[PDB]
Amino acid sequence: DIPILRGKSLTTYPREETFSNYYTTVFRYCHLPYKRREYFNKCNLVYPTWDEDTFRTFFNEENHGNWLEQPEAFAFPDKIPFDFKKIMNFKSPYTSYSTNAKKDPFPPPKDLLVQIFPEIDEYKRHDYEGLSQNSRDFLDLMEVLRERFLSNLPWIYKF
Amino acid sequence: DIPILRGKSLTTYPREETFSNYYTTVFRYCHLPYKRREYFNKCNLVYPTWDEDTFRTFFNEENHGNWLEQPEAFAFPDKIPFDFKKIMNFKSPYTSYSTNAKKDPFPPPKDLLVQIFPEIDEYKRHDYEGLSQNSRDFLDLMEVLRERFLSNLPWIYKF
Repeated sequence: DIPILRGKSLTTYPREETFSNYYTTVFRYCHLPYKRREYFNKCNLVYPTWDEDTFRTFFNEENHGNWLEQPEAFAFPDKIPFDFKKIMNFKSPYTSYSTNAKKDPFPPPKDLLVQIFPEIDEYKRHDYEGLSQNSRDFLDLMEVLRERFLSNLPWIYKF
Repeated sequence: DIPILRGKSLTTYPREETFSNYYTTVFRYCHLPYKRREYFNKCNLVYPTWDEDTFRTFFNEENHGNWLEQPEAFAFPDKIPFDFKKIMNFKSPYTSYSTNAKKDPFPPPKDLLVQIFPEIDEYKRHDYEGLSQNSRDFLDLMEVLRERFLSNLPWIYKF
């Protein structure tokens, strides 16, 4: 039920032409050519699209379990075509073996993390079973978000 | 025939929707609002439209040789509605006979004057008479423009 973003309402999505006003004001602030079709209407520079058929069929490993490898592992990171991941995330798609995660000067401490949103830390010290399955998965999502948040926080303070 | 601003060619005057683009761009750049007709037509507030009768009669002072003072002298300066002059020139219409426009410490020297636009000195020593009345009157007009130009250029230079 929770919208990713809201205005005055708590469940639905904010008003369309108010967003048109938003994008108009902002692209006139940064002095850029706004065109409304090119953000509100559909482009064709889009993500992959599937059936039920191959989606269940090809991503099942046991139908292809004779193989030395299953493509779900490497070139499909979690059912994503790999360039459709990295190009849309503005990356040169040319490793298949992304190991940039250890590039972290000063990984932030969790004692600073557990200050804000500590109820999440309570929920996994609550009956972790007693919550719905999407709930604690979203909670771990939020913890990853808070980690990235504190990670990127010093430049936000810097500027 | 020559427009005060040429367009693509010398003879042609520029195109309108190009100026609509100009207004749209500069006004969303200079952060000023813009409703379109408000800069593409006559306002309600314009200079007065005259007749033939009084415009050839009230200003013809042979009709009014009777008078102690003639109307064009003070308040109709060279056939000019006076507040239409000062308010459209953004000048206070209540002082009304100001004389401080002559003030210029370091007035524009004639040497730097006669250097720029040097054909004026020529066209005076050329056929200053047997050309059009538009010719030598426009020469005097260019003398006015050049006088303003030198008299007000160093602020542009400073800025």
